[PDB]
Amino acid sequence: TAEVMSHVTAHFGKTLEECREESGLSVDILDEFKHFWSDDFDVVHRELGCAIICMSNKFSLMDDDVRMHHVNMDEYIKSFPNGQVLAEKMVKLIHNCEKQFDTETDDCTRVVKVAACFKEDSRKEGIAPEVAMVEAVIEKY
Ligand SMILES: CCCCC/C=C\C=C\CCCCCCCO
Ligand SMILES: [Mg+2]
Ligand SMILES: [Mg+2]
Ligand SMILES: [Mg+2]
Repeated sequence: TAEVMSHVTAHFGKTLEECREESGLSVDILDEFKHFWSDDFDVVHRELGCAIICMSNKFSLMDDDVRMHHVNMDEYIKSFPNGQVLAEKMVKLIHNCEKQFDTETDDCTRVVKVAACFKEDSRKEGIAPEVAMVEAVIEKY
């Protein structure tokens, strides 16, 4: 659900600032991670793929093939209030998007394509949160 997705986003997003230098993700590309969910943000830059890699690796959320670690992602989602209702669905969506971009050889570009797929399928499945919702949860943990 959208509230669980806003807790995952708010928490995950905390690692954005420490990942900027190494990914090249200028503040003019993405200022706050929460804006990932805006209608006016295009999830397209290779730099943001590189940043998502950096962020993920902080929480062990990707495996050594630079794809989602399913078990660690399940446990991470379940660590939020009401996480059990999202954990299976979100792992399924990400992994279906992963399958669509398996032929992309550049890991950064691949990850940003997967992320744009995941945003669109989240919107489609009615689990994409509003930016206001992520902001409402930003001070937690
Ligand atoms: C992965 C943490 C989830 C945070 C939710 C909001 C936005 C981020 C979506 C990241 C897309 C999934 C990246 C890993 C799949 C690429 O192989
Ligand atoms: Mg770099
Ligand atoms: Mg709107
Ligand atoms: Mg690792």
